[PDB]
Amino acid sequence: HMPLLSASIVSAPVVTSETYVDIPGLYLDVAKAGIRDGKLQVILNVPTPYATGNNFPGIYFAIATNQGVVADGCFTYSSKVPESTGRMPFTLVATIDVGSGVTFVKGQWKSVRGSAMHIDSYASLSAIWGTAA
Amino acid sequence: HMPLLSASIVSAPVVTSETYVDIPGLYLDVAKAGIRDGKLQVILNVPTPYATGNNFPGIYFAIATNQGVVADGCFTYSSKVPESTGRMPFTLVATIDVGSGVTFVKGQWKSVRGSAMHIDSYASLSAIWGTAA
Amino acid sequence: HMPLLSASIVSAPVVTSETYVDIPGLYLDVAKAGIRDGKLQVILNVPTPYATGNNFPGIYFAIATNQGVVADGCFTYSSKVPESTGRMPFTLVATIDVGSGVTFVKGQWKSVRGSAMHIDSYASLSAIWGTAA
Ligand SMILES: C[C@@H]1O[C@H](C#Cc2ccc(C(C)(C)CN)cc2)[C@@H](O)[C@H](O)[C@@H]1O
Ligand SMILES: C[C@@H]1O[C@H](C#Cc2ccc(C(C)(C)CN)cc2)[C@@H](O)[C@H](O)[C@@H]1O
Ligand SMILES: C[C@@H]1O[C@H](C#Cc2ccc(C(C)(C)CN)cc2)[C@@H](O)[C@H](O)[C@@H]1O
Repeated sequence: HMPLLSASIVSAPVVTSETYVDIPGLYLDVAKAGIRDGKLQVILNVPTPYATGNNFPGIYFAIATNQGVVADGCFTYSSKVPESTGRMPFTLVATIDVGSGVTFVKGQWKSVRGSAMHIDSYASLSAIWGTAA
Repeated sequence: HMPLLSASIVSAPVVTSETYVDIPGLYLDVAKAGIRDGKLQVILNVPTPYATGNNFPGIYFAIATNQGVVADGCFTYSSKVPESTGRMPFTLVATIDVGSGVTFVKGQWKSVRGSAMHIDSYASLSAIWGTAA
Repeated sequence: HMPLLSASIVSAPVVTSETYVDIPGLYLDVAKAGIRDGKLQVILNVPTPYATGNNFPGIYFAIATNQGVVADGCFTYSSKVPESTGRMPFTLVATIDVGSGVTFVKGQWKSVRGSAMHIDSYASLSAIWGTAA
């Protein structure tokens, strides 16, 4: 199979969430590609996000499979209410064993301290497929 | 062919530009490597840039081919005139079909709100070649 | 061999250092995997670091082999003493010739202006192995 997988978006809804929720469009269907084992290096690339809020805003991002979150991180501003919420590039890299029950990979996000989360431009979820055989 | 491509620099000129312009040295010649089809996962990695200016400075970065920009994003500061313009790591990831007429990939940049753009250390443009055959 | 290598951590010690020192756990043993030539695309992904200090704090990060640093960069805050030291995602990408004497790859860090360096969540060092043969 093509060993490179990719999904990209030019925007997402403006979301406020206390729990991880799917970023629509950042989804790789691994099972649909016939990939049932080996490893995937997965990159979640959100180069131009921002967060608005009243209390040191930010966004948690995760890579999740059907089995749940495999990796996560966040950016946060260094002011309680920034003068202007600047664009804070974010990248997350994880390697996943597909033989462990993985059928899909997706990007998720969750609010820091009740922030509104913003993706209004290019963002991507990428994967490279490696096998030992 | 080697499926890993890479170009790196330790500096660029200080540029002010209203339009995307080439970051000298961040250029992959795909055609020269004999790669005429398949997909390239391309990473533009500018880990230590800064921007100076008078109006919430920042830099737009793009991945471009001979056919134009395929992906772009930016970082911006959260103050009109930051006390000190800190280093703002930036990464951009895109996957490109080479069979669509691609002969080269390059990194580009453009000013946010008339910023001077600064790369004065390591930066890289990387690609991994994948084929379905 | 599996062409994907990966090491990840959920925390590191709090370190103050004027010199590059190893981030424990971010280490790929290339020689142990039987990889004695070709190229490695290496990604150091520290999505959620922060630095505390008195003088525009930050962290230098490097990719190093047994032969020393191959690439480095940093993030820094734009205030002398930030109100709150926010999370500053950081990614570094380098491609390395393994035939040049490389047996391991590791992530390193060093203080900016006497900062305490913080990793208290997921971080990763990843590599994809490419050969021309
Ligand atoms: C919330 C504010 O958003 C503004 C923007 C933007 C913007 C994002 C993306 C683009 C692409 C070229 C990547 C897509 N067309 C272009 C403009 C910032 O300038 C401010 O600092 C601040 O964060
Ligand atoms: C504009 C100012 O630039 C200063 C720098 C730097 C600097 C960059 C790169 C390096 C490498 C090790 C990566 C290359 N040698 C070392 C020092 C910052 O400390 C300030 O916060 C601020 O942004
Ligand atoms: C120093 C302060 O650290 C705080 C944090 C955090 C935190 C980091 C990681 C997580 C994961 C979900 C990724 C891991 N569980 C969750 C909370 C920030 O909110 C402040 O802005 C500020 O930087």
